[PDB]
Amino acid sequence: PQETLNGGITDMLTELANFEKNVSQAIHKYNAYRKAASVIAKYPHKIKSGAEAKKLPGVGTKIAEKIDEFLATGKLRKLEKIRQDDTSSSINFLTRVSGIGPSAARKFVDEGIKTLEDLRKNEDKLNHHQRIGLKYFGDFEKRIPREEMLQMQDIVLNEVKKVDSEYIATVCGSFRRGAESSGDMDVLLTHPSFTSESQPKLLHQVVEQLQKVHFITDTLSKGETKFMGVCQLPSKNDEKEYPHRRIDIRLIPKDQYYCGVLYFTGSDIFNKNMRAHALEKGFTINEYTIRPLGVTGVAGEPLPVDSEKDIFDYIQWKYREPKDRSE
DNA sequence: CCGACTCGCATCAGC
DNA sequence: GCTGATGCGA
DNA sequence: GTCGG
Ligand code: NA
Ligand code: NA
Ligand code: NA
Repeated sequence: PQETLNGGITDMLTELANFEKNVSQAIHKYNAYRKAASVIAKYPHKIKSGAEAKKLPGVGTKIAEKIDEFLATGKLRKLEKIRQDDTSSSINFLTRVSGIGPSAARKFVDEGIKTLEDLRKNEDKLNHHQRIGLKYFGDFEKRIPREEMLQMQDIVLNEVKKVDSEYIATVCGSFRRGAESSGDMDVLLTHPSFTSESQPKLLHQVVEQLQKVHFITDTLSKGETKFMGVCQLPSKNDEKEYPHRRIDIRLIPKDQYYCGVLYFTGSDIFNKNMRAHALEKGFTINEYTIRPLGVTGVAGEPLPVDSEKDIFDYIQWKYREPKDRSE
């Protein structure tokens, strides 16, 4: 459903969602507007009235009205007022820097810090994460074309294997489902030396390696199971430098790896469909395990999982390739 | 009418 | 010092 | 803001 179809309504709503998250700090209002704006992007019909829209799941009365004012006039008075509000402007913008959330942004704008220049004038009051968000502001808002991701995947599989032949790594996310474009790289790692009933240097030895070969240029966080940081593909000595990109590497107990792979892969709507369908078939699925729901509602022990396919067998579902996992 | 709408890591509040 | 809260991102 | 117990 193209941008000309019902794009104007959707940008409105998303603009409204941003301000609820960034200025009002009303995360559920943020997720509301988003939810409305998303189902609206599904509807294959240039919407003609708020009434029409209200028939959808997630469009309530108040949004129906906003669409009504949008449709009649071309704009929403609330947005325009918000659009040219100084503090709201600067607050909403500053959150675009990774590491600055609405609380930090609101604090910066309190003491006059409103623009990247202001941030740059004040490395002092920026934690480590925020400086990397500043540093890579432009690079981080860029998407990653699939061939770059495919290239990045080469480096990650090669060096991980080179650290140990026992590691298992899967780039998940949209990419794994076939998407011609991604916004970050989501690596799921595991070893046979790591069960849920069990070493605390398994992730550091892969992180280190990828810094030795100068793939990982920066670090936002690293612990015993999650690394978040920056990487960038090597340039041609003549051809321009690639933009730095965000990467996440996550260590998972091998007895839960294929559970996490499915979850960190499958689309949102797919994942609900399956945890909708798993319950009616008597099992419960979270990111970690699959447990059988006993008669009176009580979940039992987690059952073996050793493939993605396995989990479909438990719930009586044909395995679906990640490419066909849109919903 | 009224509550619902996950978690590992950095960092701060408080002891 | 250490525990727990809160922010952030995802 | 929206849904629903
Ligand atoms: Na952001
Ligand atoms: Na941010
Ligand atoms: Na933010």
